[PDB]
Parts: sequence; structure tokens; C-alpha cells
Amino acid sequence: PISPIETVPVKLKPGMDGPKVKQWPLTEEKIKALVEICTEMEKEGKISKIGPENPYNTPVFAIKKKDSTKWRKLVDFRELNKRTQDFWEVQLGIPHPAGLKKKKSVTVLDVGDAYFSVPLDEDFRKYTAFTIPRYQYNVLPQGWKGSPAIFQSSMTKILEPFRKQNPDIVIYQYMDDLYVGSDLEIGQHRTKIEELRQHLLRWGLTTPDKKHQKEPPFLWMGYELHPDKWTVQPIVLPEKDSWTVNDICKLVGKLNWASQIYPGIKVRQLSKLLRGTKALTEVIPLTEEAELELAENREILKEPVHGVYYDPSKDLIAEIQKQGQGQWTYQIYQEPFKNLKTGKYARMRGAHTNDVKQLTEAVQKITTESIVIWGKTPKFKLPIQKETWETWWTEYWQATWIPEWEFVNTPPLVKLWYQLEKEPIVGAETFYVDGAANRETKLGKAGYVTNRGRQKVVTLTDTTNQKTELQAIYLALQDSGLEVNIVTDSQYALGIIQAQPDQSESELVNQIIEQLIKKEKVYLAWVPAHKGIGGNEQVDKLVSA
Amino acid sequence: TVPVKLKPGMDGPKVKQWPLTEEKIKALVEICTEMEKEGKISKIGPENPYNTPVFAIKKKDSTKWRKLVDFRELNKRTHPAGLKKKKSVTVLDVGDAYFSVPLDEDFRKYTAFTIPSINNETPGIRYQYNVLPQGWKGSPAIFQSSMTKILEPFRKQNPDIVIYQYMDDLYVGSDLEIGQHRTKIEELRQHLLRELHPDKWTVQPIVLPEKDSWTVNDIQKLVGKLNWASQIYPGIKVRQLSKLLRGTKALTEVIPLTEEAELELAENREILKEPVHGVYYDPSKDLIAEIQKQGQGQWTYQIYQEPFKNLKTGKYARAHTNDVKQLTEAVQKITTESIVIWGKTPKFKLPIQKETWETWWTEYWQATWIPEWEFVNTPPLVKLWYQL
DNA sequence: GGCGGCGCCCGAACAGGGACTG
DNA sequence: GTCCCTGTTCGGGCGCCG
Ligand SMILES: Nc1ccn([C@H]2CC[C@@H](COP(=O)(O)OP(=O)(O)OP(=O)(O)O)O2)c(=O)n1
Ligand SMILES: [Mg+2]
Repeated sequence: PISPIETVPVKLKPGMDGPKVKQWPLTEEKIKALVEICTEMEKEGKISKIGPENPYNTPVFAIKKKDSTKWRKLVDFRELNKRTQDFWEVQLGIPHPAGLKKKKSVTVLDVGDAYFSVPLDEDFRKYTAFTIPRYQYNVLPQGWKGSPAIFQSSMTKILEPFRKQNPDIVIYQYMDDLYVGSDLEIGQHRTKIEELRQHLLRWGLTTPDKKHQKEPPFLWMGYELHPDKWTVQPIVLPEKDSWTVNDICKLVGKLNWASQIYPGIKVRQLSKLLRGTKALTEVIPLTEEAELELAENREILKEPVHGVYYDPSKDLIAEIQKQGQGQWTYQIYQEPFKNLKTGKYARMRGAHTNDVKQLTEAVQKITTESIVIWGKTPKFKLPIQKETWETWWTEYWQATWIPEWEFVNTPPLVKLWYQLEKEPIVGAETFYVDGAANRETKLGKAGYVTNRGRQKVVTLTDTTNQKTELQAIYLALQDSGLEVNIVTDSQYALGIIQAQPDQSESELVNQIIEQLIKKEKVYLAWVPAHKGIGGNEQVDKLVSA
Repeated sequence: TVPVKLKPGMDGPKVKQWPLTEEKIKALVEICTEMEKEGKISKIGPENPYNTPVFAIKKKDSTKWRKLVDFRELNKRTHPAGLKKKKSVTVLDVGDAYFSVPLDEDFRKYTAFTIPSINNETPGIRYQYNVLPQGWKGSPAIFQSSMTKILEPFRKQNPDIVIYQYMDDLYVGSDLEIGQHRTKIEELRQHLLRELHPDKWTVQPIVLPEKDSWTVNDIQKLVGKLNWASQIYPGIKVRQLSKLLRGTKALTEVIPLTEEAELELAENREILKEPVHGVYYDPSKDLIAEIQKQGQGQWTYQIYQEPFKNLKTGKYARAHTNDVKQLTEAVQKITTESIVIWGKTPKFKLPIQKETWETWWTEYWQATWIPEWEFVNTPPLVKLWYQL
């Protein structure tokens, strides 16, 4: 039936007008399905026969539904959508089973032909015109950009009084999918379910009996809900011989979907396989690291996994582990070996970075994801020494902070692989470095002058001033012993190196990092260029030619 | 009602709501039920295409939560110089009064907000304001007439007390002694129901090392600092000190300061003691406030409008310390200073990654307003230059 | 082959700052 | 000014849900 709720006032954008688009030819199957649907909808008041006074049209078509022998009528409303006012979406996100608390009794309801039970603004119906090889919509259509928001809000309004007088019953509301949980006995629960279904009826919403689940395991939002466990509906990865960009996109999307409950999923190398591509049909040969990463993911997926349900009275604990190459896995649990859920973080921020930075980024991702699913920050267990963190917190010139955390020594550990000195080292040879690069010819020079009288200048091709300053620092590091003072004229290089990086997109910064690690003491100092200072003056005169 | 339009060619705010903890959400639901019953807000739908993020803060030692709407975007699209010079200035919340004046009907759509739900159990519940929203830069503007009417007799009978309205609260200033001041503020509170000491706010200068043994490194550092400084005080000379480094020496080598060089250093210290030349406040341009983390819970800041023309410089000083919390207390102190001095909040350049600040800043926010901010990666030379 | 929500990942477009030319 | 480097944003693939 049609809901008696008020309709949402809806307008076109100013100066705009309805769509006039011809009707594509559909197969005999789609035409039969569409006439069988439309005759009944017009009988029911959901569409109205229209005539020459409606100068509008939009193409319709059909697709087989979820898995059933039933059909879905869609309208390619792209035009009308480009010409319809903006909406504010109310679906702020997707619910997750890990945020569900254990309930004694549980049922999942579906609403039948959902959109088609919510009415449509009377002034707006004309624009929804269509034809079959001519009706207009009186209810929410599928393909119109405003239907999801108007439906979700209408269903919120309908459920409002029931919730208001049934606070002990949880109704998780994804668009027309209702999860209903209670601590009532099966009998009282099924009676309250009946009250709910009658309520939805008074507001025009049928809950079909075929789509009514009453017994575990419930299929819900992509998962299987058991009384004490939840699992993910089976994830089947493609086993292609040759791979195309679209195929790796499907693969990595399915691995990302798995990463919520399968621990240790990694996509770094499969993701790299998409760097330079230009076509969803282009073929990509796997690397060897791609082979290994995908094999590992498959061997993970071949194992039986499950999550559990939240207990608000216990503590949320999030525990993080370092994978290779800026990738991280985490597990959120409450009791030692029984995960609420799992996840991964592998977002590569910054040209140069260290593990302490990535670990912080991961901690705040987990924090926001947990605020969403439970409304609570977790207690963290990180592979980083309180001393490492305190050292970094002290010597790092930006504000950084991590919530309550405790240390676990499941390696690999998070370490600052080197520490710049605060004061210059007595007796250590003192290196004044510099570099220059001709902007026209891309030629350059880099080198050092020391206090003991050592000089060096290497010539470089196809470089830039920044690259050549870093080359100078690298020169000093190579030709010095375990303790060295270095004086540079570039804030760029100084600023990279004081961040204490342990990885870099640049090969030169990687080589510099290896040299810094080898050293026992390094002291880096900055002088203003072109000022006639110290040895800066002579190395500057030396690398210009 | 007072009709309100927007700045021309601008459209209403469309800012997504951010996550809220369970206790903030619970307070927001309680507060918005009470506010809807009293007609101050009304449930709306998705056909209002506008949105503004909402959250809640806790009262100092009280257990009442305050609803805080972040109207920075809506404000973007819509003062006595003697206040700085008073002995005591008290900040006094008056935003509640704005809930008596209705809001222009055609404009109420721009105030919409969306309360979220844990785990997305329900779509967000949208509301709009029907009365003057607190946090909006239009509420004190409209309510100015009624406030002037309210304070006419108090201002008359207390001609030496300075009252300045900024968005949701009054700033009441006097040269009185703390006891008399407290009494008069209570007089004003009782009358209106129909702390800070800005004379002690001083300028944190730029200071140079004083020491009796200088090394090549120390003098290189000093020359770098003075070089960066001459871009502010153009009378700073470095010639002699820079001469003291001729050659290629070890950083640890001691370098005795010559008479000429020591005279250069003394005259440089004197120069730094002078006020900056040619810094005029422009009330059309926006205030920039830059912050540097100096470690040990010590923060430096500079308020300016054009580079090197600093209007104010200062410090914030405060075991189990929280960097983010110290930073939000810092920006709140700097903003209160700017609202006393210039009647205008600054645009902050925060030395923090956007995600850390955005996760945690609301946990520590205490004031009704919210300033503009950008996030920046500080060049370490600047922290080096403004440090103490 | 239509829509909205959230997720990931990559690249294009842009902003901003430091260093440099004659 | 130009060039070089770095960071953020946004949109377009795909995934998942209805
Ligand atoms: N591919 C899809 C699937 C769903 N929906 C929208 C239309 C209303 C709701 C449909 O959910 P279904 O589970 O398909 O239910 P239905 O349309 O009400 O039909 P049924 O009677 O089979 O539940 O979400 C959509 O726009 N596009
Ligand atoms: Mg349905």
C-alpha cells in the first residue's frame, strides 16, 4: 500500500525543466517483466496513466533482483538528477556487526517494494514520466537521486514512535532492512515483532513473510549473524590466468572487504600494479612480489574466521602490528583471543617518513573507526617502547599524541634507527657541505671542505639544487668516521634529515638514511648561504663553475 | 524578525558531520529533545541541502553539557581600544538570551545540523534553528538593540566599566580592586537576569644568548638568528661577528669575541629591544596567528597580518602532559587575547597533522566560539628563532 | 546499462614555500 | 617572476550494503 506519511517537498534547480529523452529498445524479457509490474502498480495507485499533456520522458529498463526470479524496474534518471535540487544525505555510514551487543532474541525483517510505498511530491511527479514499447510515478522511483534520502528519512519518521515506546528493543535500520534485537523470551519477542509489523502496516509498509528471518543464522548486511558469532558471507577471489586493471580492482576490493575480519590481508603490491595504467581493459603482468602477496592472501582466506559481539561493560582493546612496507594490521578485541574485528592501514603519506609517524597515523585511524562503531576510544597495545615514544615526542617539533597505550613486544618493534645530536661533537671532523645546480643545463656539483683540510667535489648530471645539496650531505657521511659534524646551507635537506626518516620515495634519501644509521654520532648544523660564513664560503666557491 | 541575506553569490554551508562519542551523542539527543519541545529547533528532512557539524563540551567542574554548533562556515557567508588597558576583565556568558528572539524564516534553512548515531543504527536526525543560534555571528548583531537597552542603566550608573559584546558572551572590564570588581560583576548579573588581567599582558621580545665563552658553532647559530632577524629589525648588522668565523674551523673551537664584534652584539641586543617599525593594524585584513612547539610544554606564538610585521608575540607555559590539550588551551588563550585587543579572532597556523587535531581537539575545547585554522609543517628554523 | 551510503587506491590539479637571475 | 619539491583535494575505477 502507499504510505499516508506527508511527502517531502521537492523542486527542480532554478531555471531547469524536466527531461525529454527517448526510450531505448528493451528485449522481450524486460518488456514482459515491465508490463507485468506496471499494470499492477497502476492498479495500485503507484503510477498513473498520462497523456499528451506530459512532455517528458526517461528511459526505463529492468534487471534480475537479488537472486530471485523477480525483476527490478530502473529508470535512467541521470538527466532529471542533474536538474533536481541538492539533497543532504542522512545515511552517515554503514552499520557493523561488531558494534552489535548480544541479544537473546533476534529477527531480521525486509519491507516489500520499499520505495514504491513512499509517496512522491505532487508537483514533481510529472517529471518522472516514462513509457513502455506511458505512465508517471506517484511513489519513490529507483534511479532518482533523491529517493534514498527521502526513503531513509521517511522510515526514520515512521519508526520514531515505536522506538519512543520500546526502548528495550534495538532496531538497526538500513534502508528497508530491519535488524530487531531484544532480551525478551522468544514468545514476547515474536509478539513485539508482530506489533512492529502492524505498525509498519498502518504506515503503508508491508513486511513480506518470505523476506522474514526468524532463526539463526541471519543474513544481514553481508554477514551471517549467529547467537554468539558473526561471520562474513563467503568471499570468492577471482583466479584469472591473465589480469586486467578492472580485475585487479575487483581483487583488491574483495581483499579490502575481507580485511575487516581476516587478519593480515595486504594489498600493497597488488595496488602498485595499478600505478601507470590507463585502461580498465589493459593487461598487467604480475610482479613476483605480487605473486607472493596474492598467494599469502589466499592462504589467509582458506582459514575459518569469525568475529564476536560488543560488551559495553568490558574494555575495548586495539592491538597493532607492523607489516612490511608501511603496512599495518590491527585487531580490536575485548577478551584476549576473541576479536571484535580486524583491519589494515597502509596509506602512504609523505615523501619521507618513519615508523613512529605511520604508527601514529594508524592509531588515529583506529580511534575514529572505533568512535563510529562503538562510540568509544580503545585502549591501545602498540609495538613501541614508551622510551622510544617519549624520545620522539621530545625531539619532534610538531604536536603529536597517542591515547592510553601499553607496550607489547611482539616484533617487529618500532624504533628510531638514529638520533641526531643536540650539541656538536668534540674532536669529530667538521664537514662544510654544499651543492649547486645549473638550472638551464641540469649540470651540478656537490662536495665538502673539512677543518682538517679535506676537500671533495663530485660532478653530477641531470640534477636539481635540492638533489645536489642532498648529494653533498651523502658525500660527507660516506667520507667521515663514526662521529661527524656537518654544516649545510639548505633548510630543505636539514628539514628532511631532522625528521629522522627511515623510508623515502627517493633513493638518495634511502642511501643517506643507511649512512646515518651506520654512524655513532652525527651533528647537523645550518648556516645562511651566500653570507661569507666559515667553511660555507669556500665550499660555495668550490661547487660553482 | 530581522531579514537576513547571505553574502552575494555564496551558498549555504554543506559540511559533513564528524563522529561523536556515545556521551556527546547522548547529551545532544537530550538537549535537542528539550530544544524541540520549547520550539527552538525543528526536525527537518534531506530536502534541506545544508548542514553544519554539531558537538558537545562539558562545563568546568559541572556536569551539564553544552551543545556547540560549529558555525565557522555559515559565519564566513554572512570594539573599544580601552578594554586591553583595564586591570580586571571578566568573561560572562550571555548566549542564552538569543533563544528569545526568533530567526528569519527564509534563513532558518542555513542553520541545519545532523545528529549521528552509534554504529549508524539510524540515519542522522536533522534539525534547524527557529531562534537566534548561538555561535552564529548574526545573533549578537541582531540582539545588539536589546542588549544596548538592557545595559543603558548599568553603563550609565557605572560610567568607568567597559562592556564589550563578542558573539555569545560579554567582556566586562574595570580598574577596580578584585573585591569591588566581583561585587559589581554580580550587580551586573542580577541586573541582567531581567577572569583576566590585560594590563599585565606583555610582549615577549627576541633575545640573544649571553655567555662568557663562544665557540664556532655558537657564533654560527647567533649569526643565523640575527640574519633571520634583520628581516624584521633592518638595523641589525652581522659584519663583525661574521668576520670572526673567517677560515674553516672545527665547530668546537673557542673563538674570542673582539671589541668591534662585542660592540656589534651589544648594539644588536639594543636594537632588538626597540619596537618594530611600521606595523599598523588593518581591520579589513585577517589576523594570522602562528604557533611553534618549543618542547617541555612551552609554546611560542606570533600574531600578525603581513609577514614580519608582528602585532604581538608571546608564550604559553605549562610529566604526563598532553600535546594536543596544551595546543587547544594555547589557541583558546591566543583567541581570548585577540578578542580583548582587536575584537577579532585570528586564523591559526597549527603545527600538527590534521588528523590528530581533528580526532582529539573537541575533547579539550572550553569556549563557545571556534577560530579558523590551517595545519602547517613548521620549518625548524622558526622554532629556533622564537625560542627562549 | 539507474540511485545513495561508506571503504580503498591512484593520478591530476592546484597551492605554497624555498632558492635562484641579471 | 621560474623552477623544484611537497602536501591536500577530489574524482574516478573498483568493493560492499540496500
Ligand atoms: N540495486 C538496488 C537495490 C536497492 N535499491 C533501493 C530501492 C529500494 C530499496 C530496495 O531494496 P530491496 O532489497 O531490493 O527491496 P525492494 O525494492 O523493496 O523489493 P523486495 O520486495 O524484493 O524487497 O533500496 C536500489 O535503489 N537499487
Ligand atoms: Mg525491500
